[PDB]
Amino acid sequence: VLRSVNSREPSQVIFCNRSPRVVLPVWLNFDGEPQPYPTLPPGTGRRIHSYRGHLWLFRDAGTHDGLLVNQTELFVPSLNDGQPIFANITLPVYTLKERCLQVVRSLVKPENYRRLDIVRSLYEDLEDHPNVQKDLERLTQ
Amino acid sequence: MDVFLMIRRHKTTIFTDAKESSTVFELKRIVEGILKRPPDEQRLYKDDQLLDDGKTLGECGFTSQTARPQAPATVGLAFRADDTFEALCIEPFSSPPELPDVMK
Amino acid sequence: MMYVKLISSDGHEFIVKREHALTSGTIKAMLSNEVNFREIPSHVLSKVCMYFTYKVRYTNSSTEIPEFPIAPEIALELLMAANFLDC
Ligand SMILES: Cc1ncsc1-c1ccc(CNC(=O)[C@@H]2C[C@@H](O)CN2C(=O)CC(C)(C)C)cc1
Repeated sequence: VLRSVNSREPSQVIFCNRSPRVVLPVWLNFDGEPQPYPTLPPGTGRRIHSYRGHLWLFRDAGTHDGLLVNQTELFVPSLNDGQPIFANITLPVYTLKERCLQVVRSLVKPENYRRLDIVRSLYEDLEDHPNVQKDLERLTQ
Repeated sequence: MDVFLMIRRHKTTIFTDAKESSTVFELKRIVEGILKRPPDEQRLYKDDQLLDDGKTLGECGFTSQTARPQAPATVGLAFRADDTFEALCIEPFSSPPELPDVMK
Repeated sequence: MMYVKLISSDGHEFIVKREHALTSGTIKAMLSNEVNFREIPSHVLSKVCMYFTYKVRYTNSSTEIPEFPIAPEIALELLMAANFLDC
């Protein structure tokens, strides 16, 4: 259901990483499978060739934390007067809990989430780390 | 430009914002509305340094670089008992526990 | 009522704008002008208050959003507080 359209109509895009994360661009292919693309370091940009109706999303390359592109989750290249479409990649305002979960995951190996002195539901929250699949099985819902 | 502050006295901390162009006296008015002590019974400080009423917050060192929402600048606050001002005095926040082994 | 008082487990009194506090469903419920938190120490509650400020400032904003910083040493307790306060 969530898939790029095979328009074959070129569209030039600037992926602009205005976040402090290393960014993984993900293209949703014609069958809806996520295809990872080369990463963008913090504060960097890349001019890239995409197509009208193609679907992109953007992740933290290391953690798969969700990022925003032009204030929303999905980016679709559109018709270019000669000039490229700007894709502004930014941090969302994470909830405090999600942000805490991010920090705890970065300090604790997954084997040891269970050794933390916290309620079971918080172990489950740690273990249920960000994942493009769940987000696709949600955006497509 | 908005600057984001913690006004702190003893065990009280007020989170508030103000304009960089606003004055120290204007900040005392903010404090008066909250804590019901007039400006003439207040001293405001940056670190150990007493601030002058007429100075802008920017001139006292509170800027967008130093007084951010997620990391606000601290303004010290002392009250006058009756005749004399109390010594500036901010109770520190509690100490975090040692990092669990699994985080270390 | 522009401000509310949030009191930590160690007696620190945090005075924040009522609308900033009301962003916590839990706090809204505890108000519905002071709330005591027997389990939340001041080194955690101060950060919670900073988060309010950060959220209100950067929500629905075209500007570049900075990372909300959390020191490793408070991350666990802050997580428990965030779970409790629902945010
Ligand atoms: C250099 C770079 N850095 C981050 S992403 C990136 C990049 C971006 C685009 C490309 C070449 N373009 C493509 O692969 C486009 C993007 C997407 O629309 C799909 N695609 C295709 O050419 C269709 C395809 C993969 C031949 C079926 C190569 C590298």
